[PDB]
Amino acid sequence: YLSEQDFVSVFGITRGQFAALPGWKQLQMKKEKGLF
Repeated sequence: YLSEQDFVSVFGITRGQFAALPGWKQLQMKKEKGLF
């Protein structure tokens, strides 16, 4: 619910590194910005 760049600003990572991180850590971060 935030542009891939705005995401990087809020997430503190890159689109590249995120796509490399485990699918769980990915979904975890998405949900964490929400409420887990």
